Amino acid sequence: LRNDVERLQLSEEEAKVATGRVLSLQEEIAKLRKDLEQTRSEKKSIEE
Amino acid sequence: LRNDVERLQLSEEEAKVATGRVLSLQEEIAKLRKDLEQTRSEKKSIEE
Repeated sequence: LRNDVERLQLSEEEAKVATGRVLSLQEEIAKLRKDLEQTRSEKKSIEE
Repeated sequence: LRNDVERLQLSEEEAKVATGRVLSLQEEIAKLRKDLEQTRSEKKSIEE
């Protein structure tokens, strides 16, 4: 049981790290989405 | 020790969920970057 506890703590550390990276990449995705929408609007306006 | 194992196994499940999420977010980052690049190129060509 102690060995299992140690291994799973070693796992939870990576759990927290991965959660933080997920949050960061989600924010980056949101920023990229707004940038893409703005570029699409510019392209459309140039079209008209 | 059993309580610790159960809690840390839940955290390990969170680790797996975060790994899947980070992979999906990386894929969406690539997709957004590609869409932005093509939209920029199209708008530049239309403007020219």
